[PDB]
Amino acid sequence: SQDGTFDKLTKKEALMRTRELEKLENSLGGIKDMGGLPDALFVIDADHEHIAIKEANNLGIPVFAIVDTNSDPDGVDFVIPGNDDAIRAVTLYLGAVAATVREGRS
Amino acid sequence: GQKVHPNGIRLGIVKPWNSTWFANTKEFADNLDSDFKVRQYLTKELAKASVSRIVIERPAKSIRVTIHTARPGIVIGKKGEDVEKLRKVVADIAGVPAQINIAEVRKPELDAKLVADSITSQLERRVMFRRAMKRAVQNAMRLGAKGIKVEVSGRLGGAEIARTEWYREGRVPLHTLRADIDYNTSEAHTTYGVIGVKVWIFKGEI
RNA sequence: CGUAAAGCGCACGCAGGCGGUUUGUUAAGUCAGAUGUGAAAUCCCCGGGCUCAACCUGGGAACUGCAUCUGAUACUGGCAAGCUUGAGUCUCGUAGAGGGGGGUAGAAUUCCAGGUGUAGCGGUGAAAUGCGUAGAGAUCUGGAGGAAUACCGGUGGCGAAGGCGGCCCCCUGGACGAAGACUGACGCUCAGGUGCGAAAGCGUGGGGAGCAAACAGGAUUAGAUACCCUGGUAGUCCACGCCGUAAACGAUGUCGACUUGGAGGUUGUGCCCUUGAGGCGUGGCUUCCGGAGCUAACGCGUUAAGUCGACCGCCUGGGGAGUACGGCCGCAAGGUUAAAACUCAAAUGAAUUGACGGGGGCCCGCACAAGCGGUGGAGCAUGUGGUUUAAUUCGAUGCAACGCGAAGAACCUUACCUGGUCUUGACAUCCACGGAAGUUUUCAGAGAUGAGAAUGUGCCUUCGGGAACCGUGAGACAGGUGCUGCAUGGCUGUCGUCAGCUCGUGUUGUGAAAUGUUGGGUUAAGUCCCGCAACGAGCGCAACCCUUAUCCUUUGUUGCCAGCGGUCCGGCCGGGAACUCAAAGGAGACUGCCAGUGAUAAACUGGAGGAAGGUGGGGAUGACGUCAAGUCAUCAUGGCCCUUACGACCAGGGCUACACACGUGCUACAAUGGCGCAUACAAAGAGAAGCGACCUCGCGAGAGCAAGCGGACCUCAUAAAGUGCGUCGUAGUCCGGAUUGGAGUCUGCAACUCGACUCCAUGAAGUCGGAAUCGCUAGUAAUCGUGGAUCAGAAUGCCACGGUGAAUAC
Repeated sequence: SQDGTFDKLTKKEALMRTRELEKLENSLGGIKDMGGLPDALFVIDADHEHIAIKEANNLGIPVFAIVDTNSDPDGVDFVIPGNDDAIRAVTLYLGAVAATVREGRS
Repeated sequence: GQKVHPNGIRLGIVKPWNSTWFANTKEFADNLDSDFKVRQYLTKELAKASVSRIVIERPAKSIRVTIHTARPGIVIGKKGEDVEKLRKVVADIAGVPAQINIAEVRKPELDAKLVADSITSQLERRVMFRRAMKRAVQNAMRLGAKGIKVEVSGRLGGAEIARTEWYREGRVPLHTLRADIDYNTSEAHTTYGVIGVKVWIFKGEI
């Protein structure tokens, strides 16, 4: 797209291909540079994202969930009783988690 | 019975003709029958040589037969006595001064005549058909071959009812006319009767 | 034991089984030990003897038991005393279609009497039977009578179940709640037993409005002992007695205990600013959904089908059969209890995939509708069935066989029939001998077999032969359009150019399988977007291909002639390369632009430009599979079969037969036409053993001489409907041309069976086609000609080409 043959040979198919990059970019966004299957999983809602918890339990991945009072501690290895749908709560919450991730041995 | 021959619908598009002489109506039938005799002879007498195509062309009262084969050495032989023998008898058949050439088909598992002749030979050495077909698809997909489909048919394994059981791997776009589909067909005369082997090999999209 | 077989229809309750909690005593059950016995053999264990083994045998263990004595006292039981958490009593209220008896009220139906009024009413899919000018139906008034009780009315209530619905009174049962008091385990279940028990039915006596088995009539129908219509008796209603059953069903026995939740309904009640349509609790009954758990699954899920305990009932493959016999009950109908012989290898439950539905939703196609023209009627052509025959060769048979294989049967083709003939053969390969082959002759016969004359050496061989060809002999074989398409390949039809068919990985389910592929839009299209336990991929759709519609570039003959010059006025010539055109190469059309609607998405609707506008028109292209569809007779092919014959050669015949029936076409029935004369405008093709000008002859089919052309040059070859004149005049006619007689031409050895065409004569049937049926959505249908393949000659068929050119689609 941004380097090679994007204007080449068609306008319509080029538009088709670019919106394939919008669809594959927003669905496979963050995971595109992973290259493995990850060593942990941090979900922000346990009932809304039950599929990912079910798979990480299927594969032996530690699930870290902020459950709410409607959710279920399925196979969430590290449950956190919180609030899933408040933006203040999830920005505070992910702020703390992203704060503690970016301390490795450094 | 319903599919077009995938060589014939591509004759002006991508595939060429195996006879490329011009002739008026007086000698069109005679040239054509002379081609049936030289392909009949030259197909029978090179059964071991793994021959793919034989292309006839007639530049001004002389034939120019080109044998696309996989084993050119067994066609030529120790200093090419077999070639000069073959052009002697092709000159006997066609009645014109004959030339003859040999084009080496490298990658012989991508040529459908050689694949169908292979599977046919294995079926008349009484091996099980799923090995022959499945090995043919695997080793053909191994080298290039953007698709391949093989299809044996008829009283397979010596049954009393006839099945087909085709296999395919990759993409074989058979309604696409710019597809370079190399299709060919053989018959295996076994002790239970004829077993038909068709094989389509998709090589490229233009 | 909800649905597979299996929960009594529901209760009350005796005998039976089981029984909260504390203390004391007993010690019956229970436990421990001891003693007596439990015969021997046998089984088991450790040894011993037969050479081993079986066998025999020594000692033990065992004989799971019973009796007695000695103890233990936790549990169960007995006895005595208690205790309240089970059960029950009392006080006060609450809600209720709980029951039984009696009364009353209002709407409505029917009937009766009367007023008005007049031709229908009623009924049905349509009708008719029925009621009605003796006055119906409609309408108003008055009366009688019977049954049921609209609205409230609610997965609301009450009841053990059956069941109970206006309102009021009387007699009466239960439930639940609040606080307190009392009894003190009084409890739970229950075989036999007893009671209650819808509806229909039965008995006696009433009642009888509506409704309605039976019944009758009318229809419907092939029939209609039915459904529908019009009537209509028992019955339904009351009193008393019987019956004793139901899909008497939550297909779920009763009682008790425990085990996450949510939303309601209904009926109590306490507390707290009530300061709402308050808040917070605590009971009883009940509805829906769901968690764990259970379940074959479906589902159940604190009202369990979960986790337990007590007692009862019942089950043991389907049928026979809940039947027969017997008993008991019953007035009867029947109820209850309850087999067997024989017979089958299944019967069954739940769920899955599909198919189907006179199930539902959405959608398409000349599918219907809207139209135009046909077919079925007539004559002929051609194919088929049948019949005939010596043979009428074989194959194709709903759609998808029936001018199909066959793109062309006189002989040939030909496979069939009748005769005449041949046997290593007509067609092969390999031998051995002889001779070059070949070429013109004659006789016999239907051809090949026989009898002769020349020509024979086409090139090499210590010669014994080879190249080519022909006879002869033995073979191994050759040959088979013989059988099996249900043993096959290959090729084909068809559903259907319908939009579908799948796979990998993942997930869900025990599993068959599911998802993806479904859902909201959209599309011609599983097209495309959006969503989504799916993520992707393949075959298919689309595109790439051919053609057609516009423009540009190149080249310009044989093709073209705008501008030029003269012209025998014809592109005819010099010439011109503009134009038509030819053929090669490009441009072009993609929802590209605009407006609006739409999830700001897909897209749809409309507009501009453009030759063309939304897959522009047409074609090619036909997914996985279905029909054990077609072909063994194109070919190939497994097996079977004939191999002096089912193989081969020949002549004549047949495939063309004709009481009949069907399919597909052509020509007609006419005036939108027939005939005569003149005259205009095509496209696409074919052509050397061929197309065959010009000119002469023939009325014509054609004949003679014969140019030109292997071909944008010559020939086939004049397009015809059209138009302009004249005539015919509604007639079986100047329609129609079948049929038949005569005379011919051509092809071909040969037109008798059995060609095509011409000329003269003849001149049927037919006046628009019964039931029914078919094609077509625009250069289409309709109609008019032309060409080609097969082919010596033989098309009304097939495949192509152009001319004129519609109607209609709500």
